[PDB]
Amino acid sequence: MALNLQDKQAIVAEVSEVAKGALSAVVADSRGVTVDKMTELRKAGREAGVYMRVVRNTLLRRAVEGTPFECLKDAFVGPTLIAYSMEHPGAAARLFKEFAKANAKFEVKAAAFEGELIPASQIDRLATLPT
Amino acid sequence: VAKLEALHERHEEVQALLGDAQTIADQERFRALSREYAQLSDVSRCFTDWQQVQEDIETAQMMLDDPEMREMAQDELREAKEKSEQLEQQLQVDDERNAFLEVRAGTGGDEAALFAGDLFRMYSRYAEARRWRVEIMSASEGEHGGYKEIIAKISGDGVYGRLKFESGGHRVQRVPATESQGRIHTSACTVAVMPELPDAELPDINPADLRIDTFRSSGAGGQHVNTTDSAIRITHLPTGIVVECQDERSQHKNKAKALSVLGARIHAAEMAKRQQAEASTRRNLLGSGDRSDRNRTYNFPQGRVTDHRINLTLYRLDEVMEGKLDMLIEPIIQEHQADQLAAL
Amino acid sequence: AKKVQAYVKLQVAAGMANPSPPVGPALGQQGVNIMEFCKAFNAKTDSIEKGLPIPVVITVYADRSFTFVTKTPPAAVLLKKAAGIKSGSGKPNKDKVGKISRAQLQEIAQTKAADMTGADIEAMTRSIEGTARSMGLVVED
Amino acid sequence: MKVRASVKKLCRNCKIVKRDGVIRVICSAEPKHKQRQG
RNA sequence: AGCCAGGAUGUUGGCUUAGAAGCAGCCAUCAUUUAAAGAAAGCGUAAUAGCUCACUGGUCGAGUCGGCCUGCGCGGAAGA
Repeated sequence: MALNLQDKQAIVAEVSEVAKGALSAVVADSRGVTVDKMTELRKAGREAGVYMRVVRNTLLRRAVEGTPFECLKDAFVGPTLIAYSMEHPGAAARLFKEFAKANAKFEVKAAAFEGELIPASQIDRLATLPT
Repeated sequence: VAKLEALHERHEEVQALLGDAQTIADQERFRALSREYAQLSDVSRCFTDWQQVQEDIETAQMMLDDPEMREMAQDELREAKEKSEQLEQQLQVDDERNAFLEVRAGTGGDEAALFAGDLFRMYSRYAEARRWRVEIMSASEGEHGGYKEIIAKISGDGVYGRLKFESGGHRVQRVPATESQGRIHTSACTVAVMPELPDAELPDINPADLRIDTFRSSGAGGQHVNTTDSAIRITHLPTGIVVECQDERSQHKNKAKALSVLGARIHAAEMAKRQQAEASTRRNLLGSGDRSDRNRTYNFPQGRVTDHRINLTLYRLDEVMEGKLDMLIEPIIQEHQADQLAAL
Repeated sequence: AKKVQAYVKLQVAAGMANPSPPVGPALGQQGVNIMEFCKAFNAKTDSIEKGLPIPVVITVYADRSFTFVTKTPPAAVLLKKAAGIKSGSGKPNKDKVGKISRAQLQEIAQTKAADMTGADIEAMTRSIEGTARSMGLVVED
Repeated sequence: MKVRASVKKLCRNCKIVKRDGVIRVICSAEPKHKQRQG
């Protein structure tokens, strides 16, 4: 990690993820273990792929600069780190619902679960996604 | 082979010792316990393999006198020899350095002397059969018998590991080449084998533990001698030796003589220590050959050469005198290695 | 109700018998019955094949019930035995292993995929390839 | 504490203090790194 | 710089298959997951277990860090 050559390099990869993505989920594992992601990222690679690259760079001046053009409503996501869980293959897939089940087992804090964009709304839990 | 029976019950005993929760507390025991297992398990496997093969033979031995079952016998007998030959090398597995070979005439006078001549020949011939080397450094003649006393220097590999079992008096019964008559006599030749240990030397002083004192020299002179610390004393803490010196006027000329004498002291005492220890070792290794402190008998009229350490006798003496004692010394080593396992 | 409070990993050379000597003190770590462990152990030797030292997952509970989860055989023994080679490495300037077909590596990787996970299956083959690199094992198609 | 003429850090928990002009080394990890003078 | 997590999977990786499991004289500096993690910096065990640091995320939010050239100092410094 030298400078904006590589910092924005992550931002370039980030813009590619928004290029095909529509919907997102909230998650905050501030106690997250390897074993946690050794299944949850394995489940991603089994469900529909490794497209869900868990980005915990929720800084308002970092990740938000990555996409002020698309999904503008992500402003107040800055504090209390939330990973933009994008859904590329199949808009509105069951990716939110599977971490919702993990929300019951071990996701102590769900970073204020409210349902991300494309209802273009809030708080009401989006379980009505075409599975 | 009965000694190998002790071997298998020792294997059983490993099952009891190795497996106890509190035995691991003793790093001493546990390490040494594991040392045994390394030798134990391999040679136990060796012996248990032997157990099967052996019993197989006797059941199919005198069974119905059929030569077809003898072919089954033929198979396993060839296996048994080659099998135990491998088992023998495992057991024969330290000291392999060069060694001094001392053989000196005992009781029998001139015939005693003459026989050593023939005896020295067999080891030198044995060496040539293995291409080690041989070089003598001292020799005494019995005026008509070759060697009265000869100290050889055998240079090779695994020398002491083979010639270790020659320590003792050798008794020979034969018609002596000095008898006017045609009588039969008994002569003795003592054989000694000691390992060539390195004879390194110390730095001779190592000036860090040398309590050096100085004082007003005691003796004649004048005003000078009354006020001059020209006498030195060197005290060596590891040995506790004291050397006083007051010869020259200068302390340094006097310290010169002091260091010189202390040099001699420790050097010479350490050599005398080793010298006394070697003769100690030697007299408890040679044994005053007086017809009765034997280990092997070379009987010429009957052509037999027997060994009394394992009570084994052989009726093939000519090849032994022609230096082919490899055969003989192999069973001696085998028997001692059998007792080497039951030594702990 | 007692999951991660007592963990130990065992299982050594599977071609042996009752684990009293080599495993004994490790079992005494919780007061576990060595024979009860042996009932799980011997049922695991006969589970696939004997002659392959494997690492097992043992988690003894308060009520003496321990969960045994065996793993895949390590590549060290597999590449050594299945390829029939005995070279190894450690002397890179003098000693190394000859070549071994990639499908051979992949067949072993097929096995370990099923056990050892990740995201990319070809990377799993690359995992035993990494093993191959340090040990001196040369991989070729 | 060891009294010497040269006092270097020994670990990642060593700390250089200058009490009364005497450079003194405290270490709250292993009480053997404690030094003085120099 | 503090304060919250991870710091692992193949791998007790081939010492001379009894042993140094990121840890003595043993090799090479592999491959995944990625917001991240060295087949490694120490302690402890025959070994493990156990606890840290690199590196990496949120947090509060501004200058901080290590070298180089030199002026003047401090310790190194105890006698009748």
